[PDB]
Amino acid sequence: GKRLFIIKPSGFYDKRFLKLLRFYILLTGIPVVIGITLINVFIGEAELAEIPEGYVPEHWEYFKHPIS
Amino acid sequence: SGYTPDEKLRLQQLRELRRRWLKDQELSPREPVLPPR
Repeated sequence: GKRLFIIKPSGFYDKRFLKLLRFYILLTGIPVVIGITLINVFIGEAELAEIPEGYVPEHWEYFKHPIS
Repeated sequence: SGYTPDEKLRLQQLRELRRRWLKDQELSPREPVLPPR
Protein backbone atom coordinates (compact mmCIF):
# COMPACT_ATOMS: atom_id res chain seq x y z
CA GLY A 1 0.00 0.00 0.00
CA LYS A 2 2.70 2.45 1.01
CA ARG A 3 5.71 0.60 2.41
CA LEU A 4 8.53 -1.17 0.59
CA PHE A 5 10.26 -4.36 1.67
CA ILE A 6 13.49 -3.84 3.58
CA ILE A 7 16.45 -6.16 2.97
CA LYS A 8 18.12 -7.74 5.98
CA PRO A 9 21.20 -10.01 6.12
CA SER A 10 20.02 -12.46 8.82
CA GLY A 11 18.53 -12.25 12.28
CA PHE A 12 17.85 -15.77 13.48
CA TYR A 13 21.43 -16.94 14.12
CA ASP A 14 22.34 -13.78 15.99
CA LYS A 15 19.25 -13.61 18.22
CA ARG A 16 19.71 -17.34 18.90
CA PHE A 17 23.32 -16.88 20.00
CA LEU A 18 22.48 -13.95 22.26
CA LYS A 19 19.60 -15.74 23.97
CA LEU A 20 21.79 -18.83 24.42
CA LEU A 21 24.61 -16.72 25.86
CA ARG A 22 22.51 -14.78 28.36
CA PHE A 23 20.57 -17.92 29.32
CA TYR A 24 23.59 -20.14 29.89
CA ILE A 25 25.17 -17.46 32.00
CA LEU A 26 21.79 -16.93 33.74
CA LEU A 27 21.58 -20.65 34.62
CA THR A 28 24.30 -20.21 37.23
CA GLY A 29 24.24 -16.44 37.41
CA ILE A 30 21.11 -16.21 39.53
CA PRO A 31 21.90 -19.16 41.89
CA VAL A 32 25.44 -17.92 42.52
CA VAL A 33 24.36 -14.37 43.39
CA ILE A 34 21.51 -15.67 45.55
CA GLY A 35 24.05 -17.95 47.25
CA ILE A 36 26.46 -15.12 48.01
CA THR A 37 23.50 -13.04 49.20
CA LEU A 38 22.29 -15.75 51.60
CA ILE A 39 25.85 -16.22 52.82
CA ASN A 40 26.45 -12.61 53.71
CA VAL A 41 22.90 -12.17 55.08
CA PHE A 42 22.65 -15.36 57.19
CA ILE A 43 25.96 -16.73 58.43
CA GLY A 44 27.92 -13.52 58.95
CA GLU A 45 31.27 -12.41 57.64
CA ALA A 46 33.41 -12.47 60.83
CA GLU A 47 34.46 -10.31 63.74
CA LEU A 48 37.85 -9.24 65.01
CA ALA A 49 39.02 -11.02 68.15
CA GLU A 50 42.66 -11.39 69.14
CA ILE A 51 44.76 -14.48 69.78
CA PRO A 52 43.96 -15.90 73.22
CA GLU A 53 46.35 -17.39 75.75
CA GLY A 54 47.96 -20.36 74.03
CA TYR A 55 45.11 -21.42 71.71
CA VAL A 56 46.80 -22.00 68.36
CA PRO A 57 44.29 -22.16 65.48
CA GLU A 58 44.38 -24.03 62.21
CA HIS A 59 45.63 -22.35 59.04
CA TRP A 60 42.09 -21.03 58.58
CA GLU A 61 40.22 -18.70 61.04
CA TYR A 62 42.40 -15.83 59.77
CA PHE A 63 40.09 -14.54 57.02
CA LYS A 64 37.12 -12.19 56.92
CA HIS A 65 34.74 -13.70 54.37
CA PRO A 66 33.46 -17.16 55.35
CA ILE A 67 33.71 -18.71 51.90
CA SER A 68 37.31 -17.45 51.79
CA SER B 1 23.48 12.79 -31.58
CA GLY B 2 21.86 10.43 -29.08
CA TYR B 3 21.30 6.71 -28.53
CA THR B 4 21.09 3.77 -30.92
CA PRO B 5 17.67 2.13 -31.41
CA ASP B 6 19.23 -1.09 -30.09
CA GLU B 7 20.10 0.68 -26.83
CA LYS B 8 16.66 2.31 -26.83
CA LEU B 9 14.97 -1.10 -27.09
CA ARG B 10 17.31 -2.67 -24.51
CA LEU B 11 16.52 0.30 -22.27
CA GLN B 12 12.80 -0.34 -22.78
CA GLN B 13 13.02 -3.99 -21.77
CA LEU B 14 14.90 -2.75 -18.74
CA ARG B 15 11.91 -0.49 -18.14
CA GLU B 16 9.71 -3.60 -18.27
CA LEU B 17 11.88 -5.55 -15.83
CA ARG B 18 12.62 -2.59 -13.55
CA ARG B 19 9.02 -1.53 -13.06
CA ARG B 20 7.86 -5.12 -12.50
CA TRP B 21 10.65 -5.66 -9.97
CA LEU B 22 9.96 -2.51 -8.02
CA LYS B 23 6.22 -3.18 -8.12
CA ASP B 24 7.05 -6.55 -6.56
CA GLN B 25 9.21 -4.91 -3.89
CA GLU B 26 6.29 -2.89 -2.48
CA LEU B 27 4.78 -5.70 -0.46
CA SER B 28 1.06 -5.75 0.27
CA PRO B 29 -0.41 -9.16 1.09
CA ARG B 30 -2.61 -7.04 3.41
CA GLU B 31 -0.32 -8.36 6.18
CA PRO B 32 3.43 -7.65 5.82
CA VAL B 33 4.50 -9.33 9.05
CA LEU B 34 2.92 -11.84 11.38
CA PRO B 35 4.00 -12.13 15.02
CA PRO B 36 3.68 -15.65 16.48
CA ARG B 37 2.13 -14.37 19.73
